[PDB]
Amino acid sequence: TXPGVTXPGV
Amino acid sequence: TXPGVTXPGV
Amino acid sequence: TXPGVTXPGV
Amino acid sequence: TXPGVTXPGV
DNA sequence: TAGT
DNA sequence: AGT
DNA sequence: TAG
DNA sequence: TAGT
DNA sequence: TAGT
DNA sequence: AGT
DNA sequence: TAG
DNA sequence: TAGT
Repeated sequence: TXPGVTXPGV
Repeated sequence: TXPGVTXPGV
Repeated sequence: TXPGVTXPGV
Repeated sequence: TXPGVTXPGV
């Protein structure tokens, strides 16, 4: 996720 | 930092 | 730091 | 001393 | 007293 | 002086 | 009473 | 935010 | 450096 | 850590 | 070469 | 599978 907590997605 | 981006500190 | 130049940390 | 713990002296 |  |  |  |  |  |  |  |  995020970053942070990529995306999703990418 | 955070986490993220601990604290600081700890 | 150190001392000298505490820790880090403490 | 040092610095630290200048020189001495200077 | 000097002088990180 | 030495996130 | 930092050295 | 810390602790010679 | 410690510490999602 | 966060199909 | 995250912060 | 993915991409601070």
